Amino acid sequence: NFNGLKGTGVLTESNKKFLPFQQFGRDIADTTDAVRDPQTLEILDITPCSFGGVSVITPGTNTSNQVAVLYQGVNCTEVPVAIHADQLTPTWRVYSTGSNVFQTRAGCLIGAEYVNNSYECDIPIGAGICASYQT
Amino acid sequence: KIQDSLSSTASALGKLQDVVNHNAQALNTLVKQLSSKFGAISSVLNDI
Amino acid sequence: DCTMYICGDSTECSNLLLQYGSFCTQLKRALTGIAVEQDKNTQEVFAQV
Amino acid sequence: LICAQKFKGLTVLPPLLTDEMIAQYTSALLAGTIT
Ligand SMILES: *[C@@H]1O[C@H](CO)[C@@H](O)[C@H](O)[C@H]1NC(C)=O
Ligand SMILES: *[C@@H]1O[C@H](CO)[C@@H](O)[C@H](O)[C@H]1NC(C)=O
Ligand SMILES: *[C@@H]1O[C@H](CO)[C@@H](O)[C@H](O)[C@H]1NC(C)=O
Repeated sequence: NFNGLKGTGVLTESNKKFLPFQQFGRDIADTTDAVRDPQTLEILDITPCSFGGVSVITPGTNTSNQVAVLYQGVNCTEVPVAIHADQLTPTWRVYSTGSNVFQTRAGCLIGAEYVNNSYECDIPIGAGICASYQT
Repeated sequence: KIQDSLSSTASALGKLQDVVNHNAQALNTLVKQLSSKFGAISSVLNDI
Repeated sequence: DCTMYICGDSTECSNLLLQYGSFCTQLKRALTGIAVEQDKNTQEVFAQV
Repeated sequence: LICAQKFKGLTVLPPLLTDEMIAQYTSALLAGTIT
């Protein structure tokens, strides 16, 4: 809360130089993304918290009740850090510490293993990967 | 002769070019659109 | 992302967006139709063998 | 840098068929149409 500028994000160090008559920075979308701390004269850079998408890989409900979950477009080491109470919108963080993680170009999927033979595509994952329910 | 003709001018691959331009020029107008007020006091949601 | 484009990082705007019903899930359903179809356009041209 | 200015929720999903696999379909078309 800087001089009435309420928001939410993470504050870092920035090298961009502000003239003495400037206090706020802006971008193309015309939203503030750089402020000056009103007690020192240092410049801070505002960027939002980590966000993304979640997909669920499931066979038929009658066939089984076991699933796999994909985190779209994230380096696979980002999500284990965020495993704490009142820190992730989905509350089922137990799954993140589940089965072995395989990293793909669409993000790493948890709960499914990675064989290296070839089959026909069953459930298309993305960028040349397909998941299936086998023995 | 075909290999040089393809790389001769910048309008050879025009049909595949406006396909990728129209799909990225349409995204910029979406982003720039949220700086408007639509008759409100301000375009920023928190200060209202 | 319907909920974050419109009411980004505001806690008292996302609640108001819920009263609008089923707008966001129609957009997610229409754009998933486009995305799934785009994989068929390439599976019908090159995969004739 | 504009692609990083998409903190409003505008993302781009990757295609199912990678480029190095499309070049293999085209290779088979060109190797079964000349023999
Ligand atoms: C349960 O799902 C399986 C999926 O293969 C289907 O074959 C079967 O008919 C279903 N049974 C029901 C809906 O009672
Ligand atoms: C994840 O980050 C690590 C550390 O910088 C890097 O070595 C790796 O290439 C990244 N993986 C992906 C899939 O981007
Ligand atoms: C494929 O995986 C098996 C075990 O899952 C391993 O023994 C084998 O060496 C792997 N093949 C290659 C080419 O890495």
